[PDB]
Amino acid sequence: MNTPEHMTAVVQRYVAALNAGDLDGIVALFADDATVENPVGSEPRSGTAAIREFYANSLKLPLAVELTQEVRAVANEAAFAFIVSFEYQGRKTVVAPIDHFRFNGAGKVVSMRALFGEKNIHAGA
Amino acid sequence: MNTPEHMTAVVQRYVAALNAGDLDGIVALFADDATVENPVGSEPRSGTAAIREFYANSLKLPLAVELTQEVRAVANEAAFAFIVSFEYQGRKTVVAPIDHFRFNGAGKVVSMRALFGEKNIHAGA
Ligand SMILES: C[C@]12CCc3c(ccc4cc(O)ccc34)[C@@H]1CCC2=O
Ligand SMILES: C[C@]12CCc3c(ccc4cc(O)ccc34)[C@@H]1CCC2=O
Repeated sequence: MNTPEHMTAVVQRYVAALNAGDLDGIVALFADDATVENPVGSEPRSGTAAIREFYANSLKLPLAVELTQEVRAVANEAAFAFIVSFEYQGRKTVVAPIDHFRFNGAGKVVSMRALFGEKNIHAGA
Repeated sequence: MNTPEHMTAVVQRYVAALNAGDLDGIVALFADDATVENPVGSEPRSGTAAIREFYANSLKLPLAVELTQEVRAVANEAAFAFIVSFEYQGRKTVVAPIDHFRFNGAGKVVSMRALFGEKNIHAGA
């Protein structure tokens, strides 16, 4: 069972774990055979081990992530808009993706797809 | 192939046709075999006929559609956040979905899914 509020709670927990750099808190939100496709059009990482290495490498740089709009949640699915900022040696970068989570009966995320492209990667001078 | 610029333009075309009541301008965006699942979870309308029939009814009440954020486009896929305002019995309603379009090689829309739930429906006048 996945009510709109549980799915929203998971998204917030997710954003908070990213900010915290809590690698195990992120992975604990995924099902054992869950898939991650980040960004869309890339070979999908399947399972806990692959999911974990993916985030371990992403967390190499401290992230600052923010939800920019209400979470859309319906029928075991949720989609949200957010921003991920991080500096890279004087270079501040802001990525603006839209993620899509698919949940399972247990309330764990079974699929994650992060949709962003060159046009969503911003970052200054 | 599908460039970000194209996919983004299709979305902007879509929102315009929708604002104008331009049914055929919308049906033209899809492929002969395209599918629509609006909302996510409901039975998906397949093919131009079913898609036409679906949009013909949705348009019964003149819509005021607006893009609330930048389009996310990458690898034959695009997702965008927006609002659909209208009235029905003196009451104003604002639906805030996040759409997901998948394009074919020809640049046409083969799949569309609308993700919004009770939480994204506001009487916000
Ligand atoms: C990988 C990344 C850091 C994390 C991250 C990115 C893009 C989309 C994401 C979506 C997520 O749900 C979680 C993390 C990211 C950035 C792409 C460029 C970069 O440095
Ligand atoms: C169906 C609808 C009119 C059209 C519409 C809605 C919601 C999401 C949409 C997403 C689209 O991409 C195109 C049209 C709609 C409204 C839900 C309530 C309503 O009257």
